[PDB]
Amino acid sequence: RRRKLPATIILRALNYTTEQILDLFFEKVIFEIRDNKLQMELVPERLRGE
Amino acid sequence: QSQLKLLVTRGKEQGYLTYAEVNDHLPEDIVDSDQIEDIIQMINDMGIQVMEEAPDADDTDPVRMYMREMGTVELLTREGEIDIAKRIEDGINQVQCSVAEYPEAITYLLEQYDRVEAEIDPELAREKFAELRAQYVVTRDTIKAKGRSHATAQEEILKLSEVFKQFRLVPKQFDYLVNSMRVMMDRVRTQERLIMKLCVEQCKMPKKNFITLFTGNETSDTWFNAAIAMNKPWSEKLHDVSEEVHRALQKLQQIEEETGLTIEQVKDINRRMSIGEAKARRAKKEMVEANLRLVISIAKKYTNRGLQFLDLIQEGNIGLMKAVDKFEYRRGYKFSTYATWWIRQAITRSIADQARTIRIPVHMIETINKLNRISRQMLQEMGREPTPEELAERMLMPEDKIRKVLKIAKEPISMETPIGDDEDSHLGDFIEDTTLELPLDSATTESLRAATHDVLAGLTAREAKVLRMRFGIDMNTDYTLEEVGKQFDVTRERIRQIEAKALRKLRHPSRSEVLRS
Repeated sequence: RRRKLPATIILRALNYTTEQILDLFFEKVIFEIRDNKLQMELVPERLRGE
Repeated sequence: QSQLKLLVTRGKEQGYLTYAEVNDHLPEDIVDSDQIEDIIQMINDMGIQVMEEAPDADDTDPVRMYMREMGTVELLTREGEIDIAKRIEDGINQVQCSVAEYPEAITYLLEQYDRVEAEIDPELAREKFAELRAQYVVTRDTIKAKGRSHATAQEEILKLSEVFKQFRLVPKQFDYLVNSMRVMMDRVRTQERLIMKLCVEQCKMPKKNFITLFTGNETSDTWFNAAIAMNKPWSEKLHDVSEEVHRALQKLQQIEEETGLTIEQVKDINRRMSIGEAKARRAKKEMVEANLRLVISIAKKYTNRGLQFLDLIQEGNIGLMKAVDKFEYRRGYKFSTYATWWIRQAITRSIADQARTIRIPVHMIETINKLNRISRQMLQEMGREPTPEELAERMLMPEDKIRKVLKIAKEPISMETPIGDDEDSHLGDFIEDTTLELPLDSATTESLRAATHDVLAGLTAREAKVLRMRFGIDMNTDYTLEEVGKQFDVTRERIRQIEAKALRKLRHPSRSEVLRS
């Protein structure tokens, strides 16, 4: 019960890099750059309410 | 920006004064008991305008700030320490030699020795003090004889200085002499500053001319009459101060006769003395400054025993400050440990006395600790609590002594201690007053005065006065059978007879009878 700190600071204290931290809460989305254009790994379920 | 905008925009007005909010939204080291009152004060009472006084006022600890300046290490090595100590001894030597140059220091020490003998081997005292007196009387004659124009005569003077340097004087002696010499020099510059203040300012003589003229003899009137006979505009004013300057010169010449020294060099020797003082003092200051670490490091072990950390390390600093005074570089023993003992002694000899409210001698403190250290084993090497009789049996003291010893322990308790935890209790609030008398008691005492005053009314003059004067009432000082028998002619037995007859009269009245109880 002290002054507030970002709850990601404790994660880094547990030897977690920024990249690892992001890969523990969120779902990733890969994009590919082929044939001089931009593609996307589309997931139909994710497009709910957009 | 951040603090001001967040504070104001949020507090509007936080309804129930949500204290536990913005104190987290503040920088610097948190969990303090300093920044607290600065927030409880602003929010309420003088609202609106107070919130504009806060920002304009915003636009810490003893020990932590002590370590700050101490952070300036400047530590030393064996080479470093010896170097500093070498400068100390160098400064001290130059001072003592400057004291040796002073002939009145020798002759005074001589005069005081004759006092000592007029009432450490007594023969060894007669030995060295004679050696000094011998070199003095031989050096003295070569002064007015002027044989060897202060070349070889000077050799005997400096040899006399060496002889004086052989003496190992006491701290009070050296300080008395040096102080006396500085007081002498005070009178010197008193006369010089008098002549300067009088001639330069009052007589309108420029400082250029005064330094060009006075700097010569400074004693004889050869410069003064030459200043008056110079026929300058500032020479005519000197006539209005002739007696003052003459008086100053005569007094300065008197000093020449007191010291028996050339006035044009007393400044020089006294100068070199002051030089040595600054040097030795300086080096000693660097010493204590350098070994400052040692003080705190060892004082840490003595912490929490009726005296706080700051006080302890301060006593350790003065302990270090005394250590540096008694130490020489020409000594195989290092300073790191020698100083340590003086520091331990310094703070331990302070925690002993200036710790508890009530006084206590050192032997009391040691005996008390010894009792505890012995007691901690009796309950651990057996199984049951330490009985006072057996605990005393394990000690040289009888038992009642130990019992009285435990009556001195503890601060003791303070009055402001909560007890019943009411609203709110305090130990000192239950403490009754006994020095005062009951209003009933005071009333009865007054009624007693009236009773006796009215009872002696129903008596005769040569009986009222008798009872009154014997038992001393309404006349302060009470007298005896003789002092009353003399004032009534008939002595002793006659007055005691009447005294007993008055008592016979008071065998019926009930007033004093009930007043008795």
